[PDB]
Amino acid sequence: PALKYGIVLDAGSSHTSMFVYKWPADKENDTGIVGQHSSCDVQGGGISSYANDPSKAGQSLVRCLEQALRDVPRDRHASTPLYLGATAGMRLLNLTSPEATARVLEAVTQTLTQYPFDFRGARILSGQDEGVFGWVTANYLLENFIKYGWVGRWIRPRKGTLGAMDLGGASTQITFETTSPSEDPGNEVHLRLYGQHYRVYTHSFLCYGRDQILLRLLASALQIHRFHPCWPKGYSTQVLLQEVYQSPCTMGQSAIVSLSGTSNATLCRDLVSRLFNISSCPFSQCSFNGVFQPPVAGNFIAFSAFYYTVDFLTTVMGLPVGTLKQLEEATEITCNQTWTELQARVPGQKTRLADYCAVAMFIHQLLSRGYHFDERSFREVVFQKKAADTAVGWALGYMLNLTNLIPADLPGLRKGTHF
Ligand SMILES: Nc1nc2c(ncn2[C@@H]2O[C@H](COP(=O)(O)OP(=O)(O)NP(=O)(O)O)[C@@H](O)[C@H]2O)c(=O)[nH]1
Ligand SMILES: [Mg+2]
Repeated sequence: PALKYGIVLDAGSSHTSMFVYKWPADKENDTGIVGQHSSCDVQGGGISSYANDPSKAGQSLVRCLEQALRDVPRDRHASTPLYLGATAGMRLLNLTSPEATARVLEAVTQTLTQYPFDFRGARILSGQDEGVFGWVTANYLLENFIKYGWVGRWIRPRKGTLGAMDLGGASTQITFETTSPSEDPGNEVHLRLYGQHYRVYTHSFLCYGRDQILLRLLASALQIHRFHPCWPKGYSTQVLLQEVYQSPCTMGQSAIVSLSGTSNATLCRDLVSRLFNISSCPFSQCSFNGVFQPPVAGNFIAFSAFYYTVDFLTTVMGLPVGTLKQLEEATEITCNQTWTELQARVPGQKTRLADYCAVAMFIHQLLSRGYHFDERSFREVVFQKKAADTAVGWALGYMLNLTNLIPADLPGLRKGTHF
């Protein structure tokens, strides 16, 4: 059939990626119909890394945009919407300097507006937006919003949805369908998709993203130990304190200090447990830091750094992660490697290598102590980054919303036969 296109730039804290989506022009309202056509990863940091040089943020996008000009056929350029949405890197810069933030949005805007696409704006997503649009992505791709059954015999309970857990660079999101009463309006989400109501919980923990957790652990390690128990014995580095303390995430804790690893799983576990304040709950029950959260229920997909970390544990370390107990053993085993041990298991590039013990430990604690998974509910979590050929993230659901492609109700209401 005739095909339509749309483009999303996911301007995250640590990277920008460009996704081109495509769909049939006359069957564009079907769930699962939109899928990924192509993508491009911008080189270097995310747009917020250019706060002191905002025109470089715009120019960073140029190669991917040239690829978009080749990927979308010329005759459709002018009618292809293009959107940029930015996450916790831009949220954190907006705490630091609303002016620098606005100059970075202005530079990316000026670059984008001179391409021939229907450029529809650069915006900073709220934490709720980022969590919910990821849940829409996952569930749309896997066709969970289809009403299964036939007239006189609908499946009951209605088809379950898949919960979403996103471990980004600067924040982490959890979002799931719940039957529990809502006790905090900032967590409450009601969706009308294809004639049905989904009652959803969402929360974004700013500063609980992977790179921000590593910075807090580094600060905390320097304060309490003057060595890093999560780092492998024999690894060390020259740490620039200004970088540690400038983040809004750490500055609540002279120029260069040497820091070495000790391969101490038990002390690493204790350093990480300080990240989670479970000391009080103004609600009937909480995740952590006083945040309302109903009991986790149903299947979940854990993507982005959940996936990258688990893939290292399984593929590189050779260790199972099928139960929380296995995940915990995998983490101890990893944390107890010397730097020479660890490097010997990775023959290719070592960037990130010293950090897997800390991130795995954070992940095990986040799921068990923070979100209150147990062995029974954890069984229903899968680690994946792709569904039906499309990368899992908030970009697709953002696109679907802004291009108005998921209807609140089916046309003519399917003659009321779903009532
Ligand atoms: N181990 C590993 N980490 C990766 C890989 N690719 C990206 N990362 C890291 O994993 C974390 C998550 O990446 P990503 O989801 O792209 O983050 P983001 O969208 O830029 N951040 P945010 O959503 O918080 O604004 C970051 O700290 C990033 O650097 C990979 O292949 N392996
Ligand atoms: Mg992200």
